[PDB]
Amino acid sequence: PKATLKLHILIVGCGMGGLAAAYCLGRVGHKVTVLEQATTIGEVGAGIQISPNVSRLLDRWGVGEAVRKVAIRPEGMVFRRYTSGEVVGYARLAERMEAFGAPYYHIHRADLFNILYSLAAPYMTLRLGATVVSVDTETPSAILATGEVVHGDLIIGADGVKSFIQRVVLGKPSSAEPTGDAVYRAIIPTALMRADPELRPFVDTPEMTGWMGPQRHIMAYNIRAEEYNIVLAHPDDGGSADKMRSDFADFEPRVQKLLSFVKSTLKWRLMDRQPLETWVHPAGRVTLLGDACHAMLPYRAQGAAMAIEDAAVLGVLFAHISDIAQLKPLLYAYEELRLPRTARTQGDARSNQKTFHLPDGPSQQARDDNMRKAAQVVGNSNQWADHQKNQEQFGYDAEAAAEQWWRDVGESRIGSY
Amino acid sequence: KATLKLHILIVGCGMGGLAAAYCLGRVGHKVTVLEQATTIGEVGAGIQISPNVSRLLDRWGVGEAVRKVAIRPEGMVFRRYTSGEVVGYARLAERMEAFGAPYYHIHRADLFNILYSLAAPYMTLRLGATVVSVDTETPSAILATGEVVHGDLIIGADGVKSFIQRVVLGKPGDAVYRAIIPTALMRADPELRPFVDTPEMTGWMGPQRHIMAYNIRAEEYNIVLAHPDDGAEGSADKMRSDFADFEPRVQKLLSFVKSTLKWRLMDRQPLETWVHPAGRVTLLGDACHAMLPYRAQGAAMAIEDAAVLGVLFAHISDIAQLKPLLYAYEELRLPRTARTQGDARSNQKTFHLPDGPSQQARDDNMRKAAQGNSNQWADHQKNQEQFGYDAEAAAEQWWRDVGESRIGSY
Ligand SMILES: Cc1cc2nc3c(=O)[nH]c(=O)nc-3n(C[C@H](O)[C@H](O)[C@H](O)COP(=O)(O)OP(=O)(O)OC[C@H]3O[C@@H](n4cnc5c(N)ncnc54)[C@H](O)[C@@H]3O)c2cc1C
Ligand SMILES: Cc1cc2nc3c(=O)[nH]c(=O)nc-3n(C[C@H](O)[C@H](O)[C@H](O)COP(=O)(O)OP(=O)(O)OC[C@H]3O[C@@H](n4cnc5c(N)ncnc54)[C@H](O)[C@@H]3O)c2cc1C
Ligand SMILES: [Cl-]
Ligand SMILES: [Cl-]
Repeated sequence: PKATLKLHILIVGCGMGGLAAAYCLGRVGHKVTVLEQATTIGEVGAGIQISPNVSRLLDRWGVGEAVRKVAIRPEGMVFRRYTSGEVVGYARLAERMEAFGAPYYHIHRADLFNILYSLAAPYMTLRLGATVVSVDTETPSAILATGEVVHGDLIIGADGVKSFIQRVVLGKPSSAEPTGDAVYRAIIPTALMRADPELRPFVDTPEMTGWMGPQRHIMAYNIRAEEYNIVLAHPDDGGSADKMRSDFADFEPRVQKLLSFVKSTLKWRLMDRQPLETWVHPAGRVTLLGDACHAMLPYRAQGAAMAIEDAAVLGVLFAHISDIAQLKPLLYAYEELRLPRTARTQGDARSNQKTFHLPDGPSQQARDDNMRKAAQVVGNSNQWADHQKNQEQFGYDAEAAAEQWWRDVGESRIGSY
Repeated sequence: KATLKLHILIVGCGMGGLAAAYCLGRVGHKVTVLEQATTIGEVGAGIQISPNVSRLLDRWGVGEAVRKVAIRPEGMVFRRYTSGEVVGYARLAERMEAFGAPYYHIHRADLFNILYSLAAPYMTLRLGATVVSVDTETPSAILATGEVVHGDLIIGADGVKSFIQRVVLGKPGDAVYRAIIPTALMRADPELRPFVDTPEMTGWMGPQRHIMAYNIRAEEYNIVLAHPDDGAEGSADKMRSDFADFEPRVQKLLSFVKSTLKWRLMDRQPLETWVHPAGRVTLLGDACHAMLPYRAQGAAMAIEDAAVLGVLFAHISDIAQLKPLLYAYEELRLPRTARTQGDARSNQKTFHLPDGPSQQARDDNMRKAAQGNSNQWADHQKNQEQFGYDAEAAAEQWWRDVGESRIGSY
């Protein structure tokens, strides 16, 4: 599976999107340069959830063992009432998720980044301290803040929620905007939890726990043997750990204990964007991936999934390029394959903002009832207990989708050019 | 309360008998229970009590007592025999409380005592009273001593080897080991402690055999091992030998068993009728729908049987209505119990598959919680049908729709 025509591909951004794109495109014969503005690389000190649609790909790419060594395999997702901790919903993870062909893991962002870096490294010329400030959309070329011109055949903006390349693609200022929500992000020692009989079960029976309250919710889960991840969503108004404790003072007693263990916290503002009208610059030499085109509320835990899926689709499509005339149509095929899914996913995250943050009242009572009975789509419910939603999200195979597309459509539409 | 107060003879003081005595007594009928044993009580074993049952116990005012002694399991977990690999999960806990009452694990004796407390003020219990013959016309039950006991109606709650069933009908390969082990021994082993600390119904499935196990009290873990009966206190040695191929955690659990009850399981096709044609004798519980215990609903069906009898017989005002009421009882109960017996049969097959295509397909169905060859308790429809059922509501619905005008015409 190699491309007849080898491109020089410029990837702006060395987050997880960038890494995965460098691996996926490099391994099919393309030359890859990654231009990163920061003078270091790595992920922040926090947990991430990786669903089967992602871990299917990690397994396929030969890093399943590394994932398995560091990551935690939760048994279930448990939703609880803020004041008491009363369980109002369960969605089975574990073998219920493995039925889609790979596990549902909880992992430290740094461990995941390091694993992706191990795949990308031989495929990418990484340039750090390289801030793209302009683009020649015709050639194309990426122009650094120093004035250095970097020539290639194609530019991928994997440059995140403050993407410059999004601005290039749309030909004007354009941004993800604040949502009115922020999170505190914290890791605490599992050792402190194991020492308390009420908190030990949260370590010894790994689950994704969600406490839902008026305008606020907490998600918490083990991410390494020594570390438990906590994320607290709350109204953004503009003693960091102190203000967090204060903001969640009405949550149940076990929550108060967990928060008493937090020494410090990242404050993080949550951005969101309406879906873009296009991911392709009209001249057909620049496109986007990851948060640069589908930044979403994190309440569906699929943003990195979508970035990595985006990369996997690019890899499959661009293994088939044999002529420069096919480049622009391939970018539109990428957009066609990815825009609807990512937009739906952004949508489900927005639905969960509402569901998770309901004030006490009729809606909240109905939500809790739906969650107890695991209501099926055949202030709403537990998406992860819905078999159809699970099939659509977690049963998806990015590589298979793009190959199916090539066979059915791409071959006859692009394949002769 | 009933306009016409009957004298009702109940043969058997197992759980069916007790529930019938309570349900019939409280609506005005006089009740005599004839039990052949000179004591009453239950065997040393666990039972699972589903929402269809615990809804009724709650309604009858013993919910707090039940809650005090019961364990509330989180889930039901099915595992492969060789490895212990989890191949299926069905959520219990709040998933089951969505049907209006909890799914409990409880010691048979604790449940029996609670039923006894309900029935006791309503019944005259006669122990050492073995019914050996019946006058189906009068009717009367005649004891082994020759004493004749008169009443208006006889209910056979006299178990799997019911004599009254033989009266009513007018004509003449699996076993389990049952054990309890101390939770202390499990708590002491880091591999086994989770089974105590996270209460589940665990089922290990293998060729021709399966094990079910669950906590029933603070100190006690219930274990039941189904296996081919080649045809009673059993040998714990033979049990261990029969399950020597099961996963190492199971070997540990069985190494803790000091003794075992050996118990033969009988499965019966549904009866053609539960009413003697003269309309003075009927059946309840294992006396009419003894099933393989693989669906954990035998006592549920007996208690439901009783609850429907109570509702129907609150309405009797004339002796002419008695026979039609027994047929109404049968009409309301026979199809559900037969379906239930059927689900237990289907589980025999599912649980006992040899390794092969079927077993692989079963495991796939169980992982994904297919909505047979799967985990019935993870199926929403089957759950609604079995556990969402309210015996008293069904019978009142029936009264409103049909019974008032149909039994009104006697
Ligand atoms: C609280 C929270 C929880 C989340 N939980 C989950 C979850 O459980 N599961 C999940 O799948 N996703 C999750 N996500 C989403 C996930 O974090 C992101 O979608 C993903 O990390 C985005 O990766 P990316 O590579 O597109 O962007 P980024 O990680 O933003 O990387 C972009 C990179 O581009 C560089 N760059 C920017 N501009 C320039 C420029 N002009 N020149 C050069 N380089 C530039 C940046 O410096 C950065 O290194 C979560 C997000 C949040 C905030
Ligand atoms: C291994 C196993 C596990 C089970 N697990 C479950 C479970 O999880 N959930 C569930 O709901 N059910 C379960 N069951 C089923 C349940 O135990 C039975 O369905 C129920 O106990 C039957 O009650 P009964 O009162 O109809 O009959 P029995 O309990 O058999 O009582 C009949 C009584 O009548 C007496 N008697 C008999 N003949 C006469 C006579 N001629 N005169 C007077 N008295 C007489 C007997 O001595 C006895 O006392 C299980 C059964 C088994 C074997
Ligand atoms: Cl996300
Ligand atoms: Cl049973």
